[PDB]
Amino acid sequence: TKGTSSFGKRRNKTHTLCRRCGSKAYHLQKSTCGKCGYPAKRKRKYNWSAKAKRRNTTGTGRMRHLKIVYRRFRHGFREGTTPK
Amino acid sequence: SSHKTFRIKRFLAKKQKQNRPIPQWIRMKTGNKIRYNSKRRHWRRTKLGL
Amino acid sequence: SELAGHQTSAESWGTGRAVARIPRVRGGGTHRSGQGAFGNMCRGGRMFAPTK
Amino acid sequence: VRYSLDPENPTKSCKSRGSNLRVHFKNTRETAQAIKGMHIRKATKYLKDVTLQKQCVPFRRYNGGVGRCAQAKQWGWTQGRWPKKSAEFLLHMLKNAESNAELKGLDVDSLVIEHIQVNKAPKMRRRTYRAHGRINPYMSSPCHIEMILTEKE
Amino acid sequence: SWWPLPLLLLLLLLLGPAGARAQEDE
Amino acid sequence: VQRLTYRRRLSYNTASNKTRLSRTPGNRIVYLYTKKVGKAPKSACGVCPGRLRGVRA
Amino acid sequence: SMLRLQKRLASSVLRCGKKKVWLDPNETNEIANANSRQQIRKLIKDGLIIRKPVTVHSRAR
RNA sequence: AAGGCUAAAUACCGGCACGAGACCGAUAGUCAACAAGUACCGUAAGGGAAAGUUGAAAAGAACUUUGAAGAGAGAGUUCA
RNA sequence: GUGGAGCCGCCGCAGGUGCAGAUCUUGGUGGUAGUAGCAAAUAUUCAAACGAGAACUUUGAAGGCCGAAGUGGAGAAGGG
RNA sequence: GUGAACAGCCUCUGGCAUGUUGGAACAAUGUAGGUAAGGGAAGUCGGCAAGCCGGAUCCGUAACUUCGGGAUAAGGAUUG
RNA sequence: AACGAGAUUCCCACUGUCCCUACCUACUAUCCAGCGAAACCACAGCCAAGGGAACGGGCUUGGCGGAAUCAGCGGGGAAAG
RNA sequence: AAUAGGGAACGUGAGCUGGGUUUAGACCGUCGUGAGACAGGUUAGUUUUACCCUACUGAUGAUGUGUUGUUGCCAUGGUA
Ligand SMILES: O=C(c1ccc(-n2nnc3cccnc32)cc1)N(c1ncccc1Cl)[C@@H]1CCCNC1
Ligand SMILES: [Mg+2]
Ligand SMILES: [Mg+2]
Ligand SMILES: [Zn+2]
Repeated sequence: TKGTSSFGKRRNKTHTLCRRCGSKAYHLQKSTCGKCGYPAKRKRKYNWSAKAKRRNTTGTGRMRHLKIVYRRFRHGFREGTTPK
Repeated sequence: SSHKTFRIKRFLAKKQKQNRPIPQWIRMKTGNKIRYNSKRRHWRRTKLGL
Repeated sequence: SELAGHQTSAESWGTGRAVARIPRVRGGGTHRSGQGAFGNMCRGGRMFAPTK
Repeated sequence: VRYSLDPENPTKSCKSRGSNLRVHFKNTRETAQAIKGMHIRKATKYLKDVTLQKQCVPFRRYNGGVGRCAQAKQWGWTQGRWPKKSAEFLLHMLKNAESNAELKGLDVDSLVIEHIQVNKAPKMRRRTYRAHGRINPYMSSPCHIEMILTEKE
Repeated sequence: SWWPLPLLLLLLLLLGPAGARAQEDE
Repeated sequence: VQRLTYRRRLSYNTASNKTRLSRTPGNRIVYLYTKKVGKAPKSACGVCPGRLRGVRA
Repeated sequence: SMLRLQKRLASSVLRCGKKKVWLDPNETNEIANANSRQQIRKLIKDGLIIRKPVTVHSRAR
C-alpha cells in the first residue's frame, strides 16, 4: 500500500509555473518560487552550485538590449546621425 | 482539464504547433543534417508536465 | 583541463547490487544516469594527474 | 550488389536476393538447408507441402527443445517443425528467381538451387515489462537471403 | 520514410537487495 | 427506467445543486434546476418563531 | 467497406442504441455513400435502416 | 590622535574583442566539434546525454522486368 | 590483397608511453535459446462484403455474458 | 422476477467480443472446484484445511451476572 | 458478568487430517502456427579409492567411454541471488 | 516372532512442515540509578529460482551385417 497502489492519489498539483522565471516552481500553497524565489525583490542564486548559475547568468538568453550597448560602445555613443 | 486558465491554453497552443514534421523541401538545402524532427512529442510516452 | 570530470554530482552506490564500487552518477531519465563517474578509469573521467 | 561464390558459369545461371526482411533466422536457416541442392519445380511443390503440414522440415543445428515429429524420417532425423512463414518468404523468392531466368532466356523447369545462404540482419528492438519494475528487451532477428540458380546440363 | 523515434534510457529505479534479511541466531 | 443526468458541470448533490424534474413537451423526462426555498421574516422582540404574514416568503 | 460511421449516425437519428438499428445487407455499398445525416435520413424512409424492435420480456408468467 | 580627499607602480577562471601554443584530436578536449544546458527524468531544489565524415561534381540510379508493396534481377552515372 | 593522402629512418629532447584480471568504465556480442513463456474475471459459430491477402475489420443471423451499488449514461481532478 | 433487501441468481433498456493470440491432444506434477464404502483426529507442534449447523413459524431455553444480560444458549418439531 | 479475527485443555457432532488412496472436471503443462526474454557462465561437466588447503570434474591407480535429442526429476554442481 | 544398535556434510529445506530456535512487537521475574541484559519463562512473527550440465526415470535413436522385414541366440545388468 506503500508503492504503486499509492501513486494513484497523485491528482492535484503543487508547483505551477512562475511569472518571472517560468520554471514550474511556483509553490501555490506558499506563493513563492523554487528557482527565482519570486515575490522577494532579488533573484535567488547561490554559490553552492556552479551549474545553477550556468542556467541563468547573463549571456544565456536573447540580450535584446546588451547586443546594442556592446555595439554602441565602440564609437563613443554618438547622437549626431550621419553625413550624406 | 476542461476548466483551464487562459495562460494554460496559450501554453498548450505553442506545444501543439511544434508537434509537426519537417517539410520535405528543407531536407534539400545546402548544408543541413537534420532529417527528422527529434523534438516531436507523443502524448503517451512523454508528457509536458503542465 | 581546468576542472574536468569533477563538474558532476556523483557518489559510490555503496551497498551490494553486484556493481563495482566506482562512483555512479545520479538521477534517471537520460543515458548518463548510472554510469561510472570521475576517476581515471571511466569514460568522461578526470585524468590521472590533471596537469598543472 | 555482391554475393559469395559467384557462379561457375554465369551465362546459364540466374541469381536472386532479398534483404532486411523480417522472418526468424533459425527457422530460415534450417529450411534453406533442406532445399540446398533441390530441383526448382520439386522445391516449389515441396514448400507448399511444408505449409500444409504434409512434408516437414528437419531442424539440425538449431534444435534446442524442438519437439519430435513423424515426417522427419524421410530426411533421416528425429526432429522437425513446419514453419509456414519461413518457408513462405522464400517460396516467394523462387518466383523472383524464375522471373530473372526467363528474362535471361533460360528454361525454368531445368534449374536447381545450387547455392543458398541465410545470414543475419541488424536486430530491431522493442521492450517487455518484467517483475520488480525492470525492462527486458524483445529483439527480432531479420535475415538476409541469397540464392544462385544453376541448371545441370 | 518516417524519422527515428524513442530509444530513451531505461533509468530503472533501484530495488531492495537479497530479499528477506534472514540470518542465523546461532 | 429512463436514467437522466445532470445538465450543468457540477456533478454533486450539494446545497445549491438540488432540483426537481419535469417532462418537456418533447416528452423526455428532463432534469430542471430549481431555486432554493425562501423564508419569511420573523418578528422582532423575542416572540415565538413561525414567521410574519402578509409578505412574500 | 467500413460501415461504422453509418452505424453510429443512424443510431443518433433513430434515438436508439447501436444494437437496435439497421437491417438489409443488400445495399451495403449504397449506404457507404451516405456520410452526411441528410443522406442518412433518406435511407430510413426508403426502408434501408429499420428499427428492429425490442426483445420481448413478457410478464405473463 | 580621536575630521577629509588624491594619479602611477598592483589584482582580473565574469564580459567585449584579439594573438599564439614541444596542447587534446570524436569513449579524447569543456557537459556540448552536430536543432547542447537541447532531448528526457524528478512534485521541486536539481541531475542531464548519445550523436562528425557519400563524392571532384549529386552526376543521389531515368528506364525495362517479377511482386500489392518491403525488396530484387538487368540497364545507367563515376576513378570506385 | 584491399585503401585513397599522408609518412618514416638516424642524432638529440619531451611525456597523459605498453594491459589479461580491478564484482574495472563505456560500446558491442554470445552459450543459455526458438527455451521459459504469451493460462485471473465462463464462449464463441456460419455466411456475405471490401480486399493480392481475412479466426481477429465491417455487415447480418444465431448462441452468450455485464444485469440499474452495471462491462450503461454524464461529470470534477488529471491528460492536451 | 424471486426475497426481508440496492444480498445472491435469471432477464429488458444499454453495452461488450472474454481481457497482449489461435489450432490439435486429454501424460505426470500443478492451480481452482467436487465427491467416496468401513472407522471417525488414529493425522498433526496444534481439528491446520475441509465439513457439519445455517432461512422462517410454533414450543423450549440452564449455570452465572454489574439483574441490562446470558440467548438465536442448548434442545425438539414443522415447511412442498 | 458482557466482550475478543486473543492464548491453552477436553467432550458431543462432523468430516479424505489419517488407515489408503482412488476417480472426474477446469485452466494449464505437452505437440503445432506466429512472436519470442532473462538470471547465470575460467574451462567444462561419468564414478571408487589415495594424496592434497585433511569432502575432486581435471592429478595418481583402477572402473570404463559412441553421435544427436525429447518429457520429467531434485542426488550433485560445497549450484544461483 | 522381535519391538536389536547405528552411518550416509550430527543423510534428507531450489522436497515440505516453522512447533522450538534466531531480528524487529509485547508481558512477567531477577539484576542495573539508567539505557538495557538474562543456554530465564511466555505469546505474535514474508521460507525465493531450475528452462542450464550431469545423475536418474522413461521416449526416439545412431554404428555395422548391400537394403527391408519375420522368427530367434545370450554377452552383460538386475533379481523376492
Ligand atoms: O514478492 C515477494 C518477493 C519474493 C522473493 C524476493 N526475493 N528474494 N530474493 C531475491 C533475489 C532476487 C529477486 N528477488 C528476490 C523478493 C520479493 N514477496 C516476498 N516473499 C517472501 C519474502 C519477502 C517477500 Cl517481499 C511477496 C510477499 C507477500 C506474498 N507474496 C510475495
Ligand atoms: Mg566517437
Ligand atoms: Mg535371457
Ligand atoms: Zn519563479
